[PDB]
Amino acid sequence: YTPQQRQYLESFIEKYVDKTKGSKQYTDETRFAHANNRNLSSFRSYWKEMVYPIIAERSDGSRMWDIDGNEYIDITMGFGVNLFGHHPSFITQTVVDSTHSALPPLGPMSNVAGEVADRIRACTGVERVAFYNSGTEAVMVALRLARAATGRTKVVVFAGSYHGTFDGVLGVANTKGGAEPANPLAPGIPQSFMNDLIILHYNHPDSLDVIRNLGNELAAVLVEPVQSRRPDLQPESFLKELRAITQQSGTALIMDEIITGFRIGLGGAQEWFDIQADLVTYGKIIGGGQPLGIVAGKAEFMNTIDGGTWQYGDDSYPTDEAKRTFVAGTFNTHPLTMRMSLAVLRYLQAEGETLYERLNQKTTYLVDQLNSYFEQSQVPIRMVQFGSLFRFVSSVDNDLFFYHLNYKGVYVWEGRNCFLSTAHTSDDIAYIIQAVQETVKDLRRGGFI
Amino acid sequence: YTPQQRQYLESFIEKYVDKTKGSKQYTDETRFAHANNRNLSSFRSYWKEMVYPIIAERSDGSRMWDIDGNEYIDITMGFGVNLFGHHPSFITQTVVDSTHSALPPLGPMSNVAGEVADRIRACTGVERVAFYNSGTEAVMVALRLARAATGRTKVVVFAGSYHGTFDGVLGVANTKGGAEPANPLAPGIPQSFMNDLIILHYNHPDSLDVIRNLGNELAAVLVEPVQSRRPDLQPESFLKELRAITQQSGTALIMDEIITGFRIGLGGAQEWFDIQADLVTYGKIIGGGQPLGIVAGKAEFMNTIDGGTWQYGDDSYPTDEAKRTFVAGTFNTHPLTMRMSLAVLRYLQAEGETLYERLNQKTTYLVDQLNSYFEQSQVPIRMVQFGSLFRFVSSVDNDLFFYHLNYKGVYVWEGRNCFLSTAHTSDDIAYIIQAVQETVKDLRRGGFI
Ligand SMILES: *Cc1c(COP(=O)(O)O)cnc(C)c1O
Ligand SMILES: *Cc1c(COP(=O)(O)O)cnc(C)c1O
Repeated sequence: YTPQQRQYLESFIEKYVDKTKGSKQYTDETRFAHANNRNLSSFRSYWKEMVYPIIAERSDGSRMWDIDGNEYIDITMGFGVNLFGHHPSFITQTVVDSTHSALPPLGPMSNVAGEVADRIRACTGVERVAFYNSGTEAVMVALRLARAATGRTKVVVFAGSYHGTFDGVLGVANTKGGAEPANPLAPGIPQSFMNDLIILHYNHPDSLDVIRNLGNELAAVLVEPVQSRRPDLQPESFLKELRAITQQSGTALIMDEIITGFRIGLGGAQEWFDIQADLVTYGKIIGGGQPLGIVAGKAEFMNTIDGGTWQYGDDSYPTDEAKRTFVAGTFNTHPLTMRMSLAVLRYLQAEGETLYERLNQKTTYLVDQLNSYFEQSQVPIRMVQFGSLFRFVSSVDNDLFFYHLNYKGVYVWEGRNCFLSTAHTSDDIAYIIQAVQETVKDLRRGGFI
Repeated sequence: YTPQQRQYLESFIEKYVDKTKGSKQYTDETRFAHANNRNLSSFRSYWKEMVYPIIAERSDGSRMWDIDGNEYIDITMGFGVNLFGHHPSFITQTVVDSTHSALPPLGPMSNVAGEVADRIRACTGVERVAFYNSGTEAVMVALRLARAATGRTKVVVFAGSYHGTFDGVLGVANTKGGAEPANPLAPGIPQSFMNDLIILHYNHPDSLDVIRNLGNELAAVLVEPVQSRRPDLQPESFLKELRAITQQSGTALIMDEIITGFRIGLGGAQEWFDIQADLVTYGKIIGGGQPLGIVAGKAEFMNTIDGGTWQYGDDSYPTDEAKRTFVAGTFNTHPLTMRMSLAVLRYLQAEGETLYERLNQKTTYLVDQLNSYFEQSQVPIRMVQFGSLFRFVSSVDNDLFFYHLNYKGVYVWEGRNCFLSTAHTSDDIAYIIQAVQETVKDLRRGGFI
């Protein structure tokens, strides 16, 4: 740092820590007892004094309040969960109803999950629907179903995708590239968990050749249709060709829609690109704020959950029993979660396409205004977008930029996926725009352009 | 079947189906759209007309009502989640509080997880606590932490244990026993996920020899201290030796307390056997009815989550950073879940040891009564027990026996782990005994002894 930059940083740190001193003290006091990876976010030794997560006390609509009483316009929105803002009326009413109703328990099967599955079919075109406890679990199950249905083991995923924390997806590409096995992402992940994993470049044509030439050996291609980390990469022709290749080879095309599902539109990315996957994973929005992961798709693959359907009154039996895999789960189809998922689906189906048109348009406005400002002021920042997911792209110190946004009342978690919600008003969008402009001005004054 | 047995079975199926015809119809009408392995429970082609799960509509205390309006004394209790029965007052109050408080959102870190971790440390003696979304996730993380801390890969589990649905624990012992690699439990689980897994006999003294002769090669021994499947096997000496062995070899002892934790007593199986593991997994009870899985244990192993603890005001830093692994999770430390967990811990800590003494004594009474009845009536059935967990062991057709119990209004899920709760009354226990005795008398009269 130049002296001018050092002087600015020291003054900013003092004001930042004073504003969020309670989050700092809570983090330091609980760090040992409560082990959490997020207590390392953007750690650097020379500014370790402002390296701590923001601790929340309250939320409502587009707003979050921290334990220092600071108010934020929230563009984290529960990592993408809170499409409708915090505590939408129909979610709150669902919880209120559950306190008065002698809610059925875990143990017996759910009396609501059937209608949830029906409405997911109506919204998305999937054939069969299964319920688990996180997006991570849903991805793990989806891979198992593809392998069980096909009798194969090898799976392709794309570099820069995120698919949860199942060890079988936690790899990085081989030194030699191609169809060679992955290496572990981190300590504690054994090489054996990488032997059936292949990581390829997304939207590189030669990846389509590797997959084509791998052919009948691949149990699945697992794709994040729009990768959250690069919202602007929307490779329709790559995805359509991937669909044609895997269909011909009998390989499961698994689309990870844990973010794009129920966000870009009611039918998710499948509907946006008009591509029907074999298996899809859903999560985040679809639980209504409750934890949820879903695997859904074509019977040819989903039959490995129950061995396939059959009827009463005849001699039918599960015809896919020889390919049925092992699945389970204590908290599957939780009674409150199923009622919240039902409330989300009821609301989305009643509100119709205009909900998404208005929300996507509101995000396009935010992205367009900021990109014009960056161009007008010659700032090396750019907004990228897919629907109501958006991100900042910059060569300025990203960590320093986001500390300013958070300081100015715009809450951005460390992973930096940003979302608008149906609860974000015109006033809120203007506030975000102003906070970004003041941040550019401040960093310019500090010598950080 | 003899004609006596055949006619009895035909009559039983007719009355069973008539009593639960709504659950049959709901299962039939939702089977395709809602894919769920539990729909295959106790399938046999010759009695398929009564093959369907019970669909629940209501619950309260020790009771559950199905969608036909039939009332049950529930001894499934959420697969062991519901230590206090359904809707204990302090849990309902937590849900009520959450609807009028503007709960903090997902996104920012939790303002309550510190106290939850502190109380778990006070209850169990663990040093550090981390929160994930299912017991399955907790076990998967715990294995990763042990592998990261030790730099080793191979893990021992014991046959007949259950540790969730992470593919890395879903194996059967090698056809040659001993220290050979496991094989997949089911289709869809690749052999690569088995190569770092070893499956040994539980409580056989030679299993400790095989572990001994493996030396420093094991990242961990994962043990279900009492296996849910065999509650009577409580091998204290075997566990004490297993602790001493792994301690000397620097191998992680991971105790899976997802069932025994907070059930046998406040400190779990660790407190019952007076053994301190390196890592422990909790789940089920500790979420208060919300989904939850926890990995906790000694800093030497838990430090792989955040790199180890540090302080503001000095030059300290994460000192285990080279061994830090990868963990994440959208729904970690969910605001409602953390508050329910806090409510469970506060209630347990206030109520004290007599809560467990009464509940364990109640279960012992039920077990002793039934075993006395079986002995006096010369019936080949026995009860086994660990605390408030109990199971039936019988050479009589188990599925037929349990169809009778369910028909008589005692709810037993297909997995047959049974539980009492603090809500089971004197009337409830007597009705459970009566249902079992009538079941034996009906079966004897039908020719099934
Ligand atoms: C968040 C996410 C996951 C993992 O979901 P969890 O519920 O956090 O396990 C997987 N895939 C994608 C695309 C996601 O955005
Ligand atoms: C239920 C259970 C698990 C898995 O827990 P889920 O929350 O269902 O994933 C793991 N281990 C043991 C001992 C259990 O009883």
